[PDB]
Amino acid sequence: EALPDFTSDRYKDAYSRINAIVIEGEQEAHDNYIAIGTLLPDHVEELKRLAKMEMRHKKGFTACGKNLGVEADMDFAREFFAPLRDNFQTALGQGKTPTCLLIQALLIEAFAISAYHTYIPVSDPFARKITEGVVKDEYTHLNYGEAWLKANLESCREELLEANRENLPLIRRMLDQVAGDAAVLQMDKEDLIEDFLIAYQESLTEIGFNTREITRMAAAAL
Ligand SMILES: [Fe+3]
Ligand SMILES: [Fe+3]
Repeated sequence: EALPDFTSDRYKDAYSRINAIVIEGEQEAHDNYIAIGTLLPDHVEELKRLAKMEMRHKKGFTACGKNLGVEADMDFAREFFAPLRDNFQTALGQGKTPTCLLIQALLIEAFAISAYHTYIPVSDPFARKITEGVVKDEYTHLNYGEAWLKANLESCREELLEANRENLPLIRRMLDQVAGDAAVLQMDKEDLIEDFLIAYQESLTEIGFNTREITRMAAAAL
């Protein structure tokens, strides 16, 4: 729990990768909400609003890197998201709204929430304020996904179980891949996992899944 030395070569190196992941994630989130507008034309003005929030998030996190004198490793970041991005693209192409929403509005928003929650107490004063701004918006995004999936659950149960089976392991893999750099940032991987699972389980509960269903799903991470 002691704060890192934000000025060290060790810290900056780790930050170059973690910062890039966040910046790429925010851009992809923008792109994803806009793409979901093609599937839900009647939601376009709300999705545009969510997409605009993501660009604000991206600008803020970009400024966090600049503030520490770090250059973001964007190639690393693009590779990091590729497996999940490919799955989102595949679902979009097939018109699989429930899967697109599970990927972006549940899994990724829960991952971000957990990351940002865990980062705040060990963040530098500039980044801390930016990150504290963003976490409220994550709940808005989660709530948007939750509401649509809740309203449509009975037509998409099976697809959501499939989407979870395929994509939850990818979040696990991402956590495994980021954990070393996150530890340099004084973030405990066990905190990241706990917060992610709590957020995701709470979203599934809101949508209408029962305890047994959620347990069977969280297990897919296997
Ligand atoms: Fe965001
Ligand atoms: Fe978001």
